[PDB]
Amino acid sequence: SMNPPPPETSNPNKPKRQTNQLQYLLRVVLKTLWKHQFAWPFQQPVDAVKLNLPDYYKIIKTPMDMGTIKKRLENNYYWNAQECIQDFNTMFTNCYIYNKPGDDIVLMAEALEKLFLQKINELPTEE
Ligand SMILES: CCN1C(=O)c2cccc3c(S(=O)(=O)N4CCCC4)ccc1c23
Repeated sequence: SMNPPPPETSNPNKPKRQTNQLQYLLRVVLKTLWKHQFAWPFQQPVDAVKLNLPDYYKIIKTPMDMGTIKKRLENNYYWNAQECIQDFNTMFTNCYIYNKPGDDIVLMAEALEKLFLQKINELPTEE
């Protein structure tokens, strides 16, 4: 039983920008989701060894999680808000792929995804 290396949070050869929207994605969007009662399963990479989900990384090949997202934001990893929104989308999609409608974890993800969409419906203007 082996977890893979977690996604990178720094990369010196990737272009980065400090954007008004990206600051909002950390200050408001991430930080708010993080405090939700259903946030905890998503706050770190899936440890398939601890959770005894040995088939997880047999199935999920582009893992993502809010802890990785938060580190990427704090580390100025992204060029634009769409890159970071894509990571959120990968996180939710992975959960929907591995699990089935009605599972507790899927109900948690559905609730978080709706809050996430509410929060990104309106982003600060790329002044
Ligand atoms: C979001 C990533 N991710 C999955 O795809 C997934 C599948 C089955 C269980 C779990 C757990 S758990 O065991 O702590 N759990 C919390 C609620 C249900 C059970 C935490 C995080 C998980 C899973």
